[PDB]
Amino acid sequence: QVQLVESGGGLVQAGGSLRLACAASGRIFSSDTLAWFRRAGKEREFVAASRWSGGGTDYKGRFTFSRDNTRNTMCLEMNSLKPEDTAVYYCALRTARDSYYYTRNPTGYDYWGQGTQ
Amino acid sequence: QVQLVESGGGLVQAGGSLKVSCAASGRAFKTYRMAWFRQAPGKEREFVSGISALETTYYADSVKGRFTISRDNTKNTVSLQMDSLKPEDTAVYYCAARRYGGTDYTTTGSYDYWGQGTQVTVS
Amino acid sequence: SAVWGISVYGVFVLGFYIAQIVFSEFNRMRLSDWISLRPDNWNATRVAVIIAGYREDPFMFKKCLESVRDSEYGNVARLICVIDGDEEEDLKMAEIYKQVYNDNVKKPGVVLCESENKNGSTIDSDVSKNICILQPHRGKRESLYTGFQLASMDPSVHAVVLIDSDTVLEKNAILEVVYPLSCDPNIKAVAGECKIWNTDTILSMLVSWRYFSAFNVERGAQSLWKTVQCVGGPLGAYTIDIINEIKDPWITQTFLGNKCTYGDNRRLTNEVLMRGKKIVYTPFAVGWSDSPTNVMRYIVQQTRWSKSWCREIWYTLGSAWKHGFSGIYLAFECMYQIMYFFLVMYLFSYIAIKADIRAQTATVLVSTLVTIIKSSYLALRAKNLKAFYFVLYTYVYFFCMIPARITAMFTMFDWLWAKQFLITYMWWAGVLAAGVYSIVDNWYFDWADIQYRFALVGICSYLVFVSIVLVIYLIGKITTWNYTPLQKELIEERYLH
Ligand SMILES: CC(C)CCC[C@@H](C)[C@H]1CC[C@H]2[C@@H]3CC=C4C[C@@H](OC(=O)CCC(=O)O)CC[C@]4(C)[C@H]3CC[C@]12C
Ligand SMILES: CC(=O)N[C@@H]1[C@@H](O)[C@H](O)[C@@H](CO)O[C@H]1O
Repeated sequence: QVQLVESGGGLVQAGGSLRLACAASGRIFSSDTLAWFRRAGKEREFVAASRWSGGGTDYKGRFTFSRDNTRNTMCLEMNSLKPEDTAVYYCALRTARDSYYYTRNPTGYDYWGQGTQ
Repeated sequence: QVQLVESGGGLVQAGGSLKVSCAASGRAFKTYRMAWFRQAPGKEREFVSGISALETTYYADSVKGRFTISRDNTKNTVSLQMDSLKPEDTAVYYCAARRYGGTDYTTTGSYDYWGQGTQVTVS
Repeated sequence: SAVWGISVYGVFVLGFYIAQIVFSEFNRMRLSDWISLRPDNWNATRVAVIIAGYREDPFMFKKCLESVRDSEYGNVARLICVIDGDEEEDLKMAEIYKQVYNDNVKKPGVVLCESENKNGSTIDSDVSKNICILQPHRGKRESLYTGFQLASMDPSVHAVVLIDSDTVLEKNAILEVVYPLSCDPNIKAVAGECKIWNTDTILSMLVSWRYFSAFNVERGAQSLWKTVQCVGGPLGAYTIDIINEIKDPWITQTFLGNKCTYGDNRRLTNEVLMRGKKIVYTPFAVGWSDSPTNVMRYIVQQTRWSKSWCREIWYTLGSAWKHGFSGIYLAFECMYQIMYFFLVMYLFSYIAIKADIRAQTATVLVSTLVTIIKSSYLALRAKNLKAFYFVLYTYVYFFCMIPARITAMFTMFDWLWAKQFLITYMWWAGVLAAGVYSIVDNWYFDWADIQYRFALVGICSYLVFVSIVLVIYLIGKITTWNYTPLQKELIEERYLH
């Protein structure tokens, strides 16, 4: 139903910044839960999530969540880098058809996108 | 089609009062415009007073403050009150009826119905 | 006597209308002041959406489900869908629901309203997952009780949202209807504004504008004193405590208004009112629903509504004593409408009998003037030039609602079509007879009288005005300017599939 394509990445030194963009093509009903994951040898960990309509949850003070709501495009820029934040980021979507509860468990995110870093 | 008849008049001295009435026979008298005309022996008929279906009163040549016109739909008749008569007012009075007409309400040809007329004299 | 009657009618209607406008404006201003003070992303109140329908168009049901899913409210607990039927034809709506939402569809063999245990835990076990219920076909009222029980079993929720299966909800519609509940603890129900999306019919636009004006003025004035009576479908809110308290009295009442449909919308609000709880209405919440396009269907629907109102007048008048100083406005407006109907009947009879051209012209002129003023106000408030079309509502009102009211009174006074349309046919025949008697009685021409000229000029101007308005409306049909922008999208989407 929905396809997530990720843009941005590359090799960045400890000092600097970069922007990661996740692209979608279709209708997401403006109610689905959108989250990000950092690591692929470790299990995926929660990074940040926010509803399409509004809101925002961290865990930060350094990473912020931004959307567009008109282009079906999203971005999450990262300020400053540390060696252990280098991993293959993933863009995931959670459907609200089953339930409206908000969970950080990656098993609830049925749809996933290929990483870039 | 309405037929007009006259009943009234008399021989009264100057300053007297007379009551002349006209009776019409027809189908719908409530929607007919009535008028009064007088013919002196030395001149032709002229409009003096008339009343429409909507109780509009028209007078000319001092008739505004001299004569009064009224109609009774229930009795199917029209009457013209006359007060402060003068010797020059001696003339035979003709009543007229009309159903369709325009702005002209003074000429004799505007009204398509007429009556036999009653003689009124002032002494 | 005619001059006195028309003057009294004009001044009385104008005064009552001005009072209603002032009340609605004050209510709108206080609601705007309340809204301006709320913080951003306010989702303190937890609400649940309940949808009930029967033999609904799958396209409309899917669009309603999508509109519900498009809501921006971030404190939605669950969605309750109840279908009044468990047959093969009733499964189409369940399949449509499975396409838009989860496949958690339940088909219980019993009805909660007719079961010893009315608790929702008998048919439901998990409260987090959305549930679909296919109850046995009993009626609309039974469907709502099951949704209330399903919402009541979860103590997390604090209010419920009631919508119809054909209602289209905006993104902010849910937030607006539930926001004023927390503003005043005495508020237990909130009404939502309803709009008619389809305006492709002459009757459809008239009823749409009538509904819009009604919501603006009468419901606004009632909300100013917080004594609204029309709260529920197709867009409304209810607190959990009041529905839990009054569910049993609402379902134990005897229902004979209609068969397998037409749930008791006003009776629930009357039950709330008789307990002394204030009820407000908000215009910011916008709902979209269809309207009948058939004159006969509109007539019978209005007749049913009139019978229901004539049944519940006693209850709505008795519910006003608890409010104390307030609540007298209900009796005032009821007397207003009753005297307005009686005055309309008396004026029509008088003009038919006396057949006076002078008075009829003045009456139609003043009626046209006041209707034009009302249409101008509607255009100013809605910021739309199409609100001037309300001037043609007088014809449809006179030809439909009055015979419907007579039929409603006759049915409950002290052959299926005989009791439905024969009265309307007799009323139309009587109107035609009165008109022909009036025209033949005054069949004359006299241009030497100013009053006759004035009457003819007035009636000719009225005919020219109505003719040019009809011509403009006809031109708008081909141009499709009269079409609602939301209607065009629905038409295009329907064309796509
Ligand atoms: C057989 C034919 C030749 C005769 C046809 C008769 C009708 C076309 C006319 C005659 C007199 C008119 C009526 C005169 C007065 C009124 C009251 C009016 O109601 C209000 O005043 C609403 C006030 C507001 O809220 O603005 C509704 C239209 C109505 C019935 C008019 C509708 C059109 C009528 C019936
Ligand atoms: C869906 C809805 O609310 N329908 C009501 C109807 O029950 C009531 O009889 C009528 C009386 O004005 O008003 C309508 O708005």
